[PDB]
Amino acid sequence: LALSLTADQMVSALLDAEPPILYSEYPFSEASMMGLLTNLADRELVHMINWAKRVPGFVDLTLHDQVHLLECAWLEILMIGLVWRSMEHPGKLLFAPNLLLDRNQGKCVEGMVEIFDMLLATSSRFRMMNLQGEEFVCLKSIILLNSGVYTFKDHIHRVLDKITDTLIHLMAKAGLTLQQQHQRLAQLLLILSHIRHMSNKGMEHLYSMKCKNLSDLLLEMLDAHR
Amino acid sequence: SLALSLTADQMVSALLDAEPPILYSEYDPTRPFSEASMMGLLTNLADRELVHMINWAKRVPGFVDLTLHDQVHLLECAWLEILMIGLVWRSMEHPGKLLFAPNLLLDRNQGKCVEGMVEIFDMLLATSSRFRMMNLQGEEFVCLKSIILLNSGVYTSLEEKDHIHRVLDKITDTLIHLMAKAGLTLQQQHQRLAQLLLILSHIRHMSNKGMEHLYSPLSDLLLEMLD
Amino acid sequence: HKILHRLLQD
Amino acid sequence: KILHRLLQD
Ligand SMILES: CCN(c1ccc2ccccc2c1)S(=O)(=O)[C@@H]1C[C@@H]2O[C@H]1C(c1ccc(O)cc1)=C2c1ccc(O)cc1
Ligand SMILES: CCN(c1ccc2ccccc2c1)S(=O)(=O)[C@@H]1C[C@@H]2O[C@H]1C(c1ccc(O)cc1)=C2c1ccc(O)cc1
Repeated sequence: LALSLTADQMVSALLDAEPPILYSEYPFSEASMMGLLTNLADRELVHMINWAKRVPGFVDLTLHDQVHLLECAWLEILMIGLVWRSMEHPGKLLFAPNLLLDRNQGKCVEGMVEIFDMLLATSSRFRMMNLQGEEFVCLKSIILLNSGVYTFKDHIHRVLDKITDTLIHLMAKAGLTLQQQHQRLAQLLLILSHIRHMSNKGMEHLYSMKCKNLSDLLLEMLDAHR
Repeated sequence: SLALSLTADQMVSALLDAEPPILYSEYDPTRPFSEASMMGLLTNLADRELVHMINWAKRVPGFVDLTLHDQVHLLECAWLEILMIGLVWRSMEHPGKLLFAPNLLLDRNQGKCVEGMVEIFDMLLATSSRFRMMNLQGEEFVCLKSIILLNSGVYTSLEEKDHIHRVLDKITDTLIHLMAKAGLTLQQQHQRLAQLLLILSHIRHMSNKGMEHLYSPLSDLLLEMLD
Repeated sequence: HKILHRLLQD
Repeated sequence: KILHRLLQD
């Protein structure tokens, strides 16, 4: 059913499926910083899962396959979302409308500053490229379907192709030339490698703060990466 | 810059001529594996490959236009990725096995000889299978490998970061030029381009997972790479 | 046994 | 740094 959709139907479906921007609880410490983020991320997860079911092609997968993809992609998806809504706030990360942080607050947790700077770098990259919302929702869907696909596929790959068609469709609409179209496509997809990298370093520290003392849902998302 | 002025065909030629050699391992059959000889074998191999990789990087268009500091950084970030994509490329014609060297062809089971590895082993196999399925071309492979070198560390004023982006765009133009020659439609060109670059995220993933176990039998050059 | 299972089915 | 050295030759 996803393959039969047009490019605009794909875009509208993805935009309509967008999760809400949540608020955090109302100077920081290491424990309080991690508390606000853990709470926020845990509530975001619930919405992400409902967003995922609305990604065209995702419902066609087995429960086990759906579970696999979410377990692999969830931090990437949280991160690209964070990076996206941080665009209009250069030098800052908009975790929530009432939780806007700079890299200086990032040091409150021993090792957040490394990933903080990477996240800021990504946001600045998106701002430099003038990333559009229609492009953003395509990239986020790509992350969901691609990140786990080699750790189990043809259905998934054809859906991925359809999103590529959609991305190109959006760029042609914006008035980009043929050369500018594939160049921008490549640029956007290469950033996904960085998002994977940030997620990998991110997972690495969550395992190191479970040890020693996260919700049971977060713990189960984590155990899948160890 | 020389780099900017190159046609797609001249880009391909430069990369093809710059290809490092396929090195041999020290593997002595009989031993049957220690299963910690094997890490010595792989480490010794990777260490010798690194020397060729460093000289390979110099011949990648645009790389010499960067400072020594930036060259060091790009290699520190990308070296395992580059070793990995080289491995899966020469393993393409060997289903279910990894061709570490012409005299070292290994399966999953001999993987287990080391505690971590199978996991990375399975992912490398899946990647190689993916390349086989797509029928990845040598001209496409050298493009992808160069992209890894330039991109993996570009997110860590000057600003040579822009200069790298120009070269990266050029490699993209080159990939498209190759696909258009193979009789692919514009839709197919874009789709294949996306398919190839998405694999790079998985190669980043494998490198990261690999790097983790390392940070827990190395040469002095490798020990430096592991900052 | 898996919370993610429940959230997906619901 | 060996890397810097081999890069300079
Ligand atoms: C992955 C957790 N991180 C770190 C970083 C450094 C650490 C250093 C020491 C210990 C843990 C550390 C955790 S991190 O990557 O910065 C990560 C990214 C960002 O902040 C951390 C984080 C996060 C996510 C889940 C958590 O249980 C806690 C934190 C983020 C987040 C949260 C919600 C979003 O909607 C988007 C992003
Ligand atoms: C290099 C890190 N790895 C591990 C993983 C688990 C380990 C567990 C214990 C000890 C070392 C371990 C190394 S790993 O990623 O599997 C890695 C991948 C592949 O096999 C390992 C490996 C390798 C690389 C460098 C080494 O010093 C040892 C091994 C590979 C390799 C070698 C040459 C190539 O041209 C291409 C790849």
